[PDB]
Formats: sequence, C-alpha cells, structure tokens
Amino acid sequence: NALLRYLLDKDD
Amino acid sequence: PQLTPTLVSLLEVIEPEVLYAGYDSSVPDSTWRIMTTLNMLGGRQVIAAVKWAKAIPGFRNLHLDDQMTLLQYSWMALMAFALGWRSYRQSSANLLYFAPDLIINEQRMTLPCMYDQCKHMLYVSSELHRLQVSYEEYLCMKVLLLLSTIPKDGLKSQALFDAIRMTYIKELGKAIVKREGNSSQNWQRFYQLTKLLDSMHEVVENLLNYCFQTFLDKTMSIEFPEMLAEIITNQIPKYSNGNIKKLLFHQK
Ligand SMILES: C[C@]12CCC(=O)C=C1CC[C@@H]1[C@@H]2[C@@H](O)C[C@@]2(C)[C@H]1CC[C@]2(O)C(=O)CO
Repeated sequence: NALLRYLLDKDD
Repeated sequence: PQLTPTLVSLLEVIEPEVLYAGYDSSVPDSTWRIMTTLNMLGGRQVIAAVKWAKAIPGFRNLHLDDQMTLLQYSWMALMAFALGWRSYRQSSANLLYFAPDLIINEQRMTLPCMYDQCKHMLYVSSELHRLQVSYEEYLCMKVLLLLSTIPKDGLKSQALFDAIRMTYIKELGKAIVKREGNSSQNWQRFYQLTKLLDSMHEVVENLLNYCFQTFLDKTMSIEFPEMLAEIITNQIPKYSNGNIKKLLFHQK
C-alpha cells in the first residue's frame, strides 16, 4: 500500500 | 501522426533506459547472490515502471486504487516481457540481459536452480525474435500487459479503462500495418501477437509462485527490496483466495 500509492499520485 | 500524436511514438520515448544491476563479479557467482541481486534490480525497475505507467497517455486518469491495482497485478508481466526485449535486441543466446552489468550466460545459466526459473523467462525472449516482434509492436504489447489483469469484480473506473485498453489494441494493430504493409498476413500476425499476450498470463502465474516461494521460504538466502516486498506481501493474499480477472484476447 503506502509506498506505491505515494509514488504515482505525485507530479514531477 | 506528427500533427497530433501517435501513442507508439509518445511511448517509445517514455520507455525507461536500462538500469545497472550494480553487480560485483570480482567474486564467484551463486544462486542466492544472483536472485537477491535481481530482486534488488527488480525493485528499482518497478520504480522505473511506476513513472512509465503514469506517463502512459490515459493512465493517470483512472481511479487511484485502479492505477495501483494494475501495477500490482502486472509488475511481473512488465518485468518479464521487458526482459525478453533486452535479451532479444542486446544479445541472442538462450541467456538473459537483465542489465549491461549483469547477463546470465550459459555459465551462470548452469548454476544450482538458476535455470529452473530462467526457463519461463527465456521463453518470452524466444517469441520476440521468432515473430521478429518490432520495437513498435513490443512497446504497444508492453502497455497492453499493464492493462491485462484487473480485480475479479472489475476496476472502479471500468468504463474509462476499457476505453484506454481498446485504444492501445488499435495502436498495436497500427504497428503491425506500419511495419511493412504486406497486409496478406497482418490479421494473421495480430492473431499471433495477441496470442502471445494471452500466454503471458501463464508465464506470470509460474514466475509469480516462485517469487512467492523464495519470499516465504526463509531457508534460502534470497532477499527482497522494500518496494517489491510490499507489493508481494499484498499480492500473496489476493492470489491465495481468487480475486483476479485475467483479460484474454482469445477465449479459445
Ligand atoms: C523482476 C525481475 C528482475 C529484473 C528483471 O529484469 C526481470 C525480472 C523478471 C523475473 C523476476 C526478476 C527478479 O525480481 C527475481 C525473480 C522474482 C524473477 C522471477 C523469479 C525470481 O528469479 C525469483 O523468484 C527470485 O527469488
């Protein structure tokens, strides 16, 4: 959960 | 095309460059030391895939819980398939090109259990050169693999999803036509390539229960990185009850 969800949901 | 976009071009340039395994071969090779290194490599590739996924035109528009359900179901499919492509384009042997700083040769191939598993992998690389699958065809297929497996009761954004999937199916069709143009066997090939895709479910099934075995079996020396460990610990449940829908191009 935690780790994966963070990674995508962002916006480089 | 240029005017607006091809998805296969917009893909070929989001396509991750190889990562270096960071392997030290100044020391003898061993079953454990390799698998563990690959897992470590795998963790980094998957992070290099999480980006790719969001940078896939259409992907970032699904339900959050969907976009990660997809990556969680198909990370193995992505890794295994891209494995073939590297082996294919880089080398030619019944070897495997995990990284430029790590290639399983017929020497490493002959390690304890190294080949038991390197088997199913080698396969995917066979087809890609057999069907002379092209970078343009491969890139569309790889996207379709990301969109190949969904929750047993469909995603939350099923509609939008089904719409995206079909787009890349047509893009795959475009690739087949845009190769040479000898239409004669184009539909033939489309049948084949989507047959390949359907069979990736098999190779994943096998690669995954060995991933799960090495992850549960604490006698072996194999270690996993944090990233992979979380994904795996989450998947062992689902895969141990039945919540999974594997999409097929041919229900033959
Ligand atoms: C993603 C990965 C590493 C990086 C890569 O280019 C391709 C793959 C696909 C197959 C994966 C592999 C590693 O993680 C180690 C795995 C899981 C292997 C399948 C079985 C495996 O050898 C093990 O089960 C090790 O315990």
